[PDB]
Amino acid sequence: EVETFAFQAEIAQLMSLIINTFYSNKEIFLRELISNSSDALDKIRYESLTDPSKLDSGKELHINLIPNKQDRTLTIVDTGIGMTKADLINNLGTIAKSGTKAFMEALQAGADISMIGQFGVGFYSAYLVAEKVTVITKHNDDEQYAWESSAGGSFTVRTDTGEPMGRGTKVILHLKEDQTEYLEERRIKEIVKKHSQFIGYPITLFVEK
Ligand SMILES: CC[C@H](CO)NC(=S)N[C@@H]1C[C@@H]2CC[C@H]1C2
Repeated sequence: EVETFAFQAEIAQLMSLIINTFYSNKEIFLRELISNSSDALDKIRYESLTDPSKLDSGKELHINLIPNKQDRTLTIVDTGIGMTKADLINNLGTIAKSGTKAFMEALQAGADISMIGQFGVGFYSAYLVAEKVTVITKHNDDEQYAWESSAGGSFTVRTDTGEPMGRGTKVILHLKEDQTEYLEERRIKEIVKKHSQFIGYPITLFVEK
């Protein structure tokens, strides 16, 4: 059972800008998604200090980068707090409306797309390189869900039937045809060293066989 929702008008406007604007510094998407993973890991770690049972769904706190040349997908896995069903459909987009609005006013004032993280909407920079984004997430208080959007003004949410995650978020980027450089090992290493050298959790690059 799949439910289809419409993006909030400001978010759909931002996504259309991100895909259609000519902007060559696309590598900032990985910094934004790693920063998102670091924030999610900070939250579950903070919550576990007063309730250690929140780590029953997994003690390890890490970020995994998994490129797949065959599927042309770059996957970013974290064992953070995860996202509930209300997070995917309503609450996180509601928090993002103001940041989205301010980001586009800035872009009209000559600001750069690379400053998307300062407005707390850095996730949508994934569409700089991805034609479709699939998000598998599991929160301690909810079931495992699958969020997906190829932009165009709509996204889908469904209960995920695949492999159980325990807890965390998996961001699967279905890369555009001309953005396969982010499946290269040495390219991912350069981006992580340049943008994410100060993340307080282990970032592991999965080398393909
Ligand atoms: C980067 C912050 C921004 C705030 O809205 N996005 C987050 S934290 N999550 C989003 C909600 C849906 C599930 C993943 C995306 C789409």
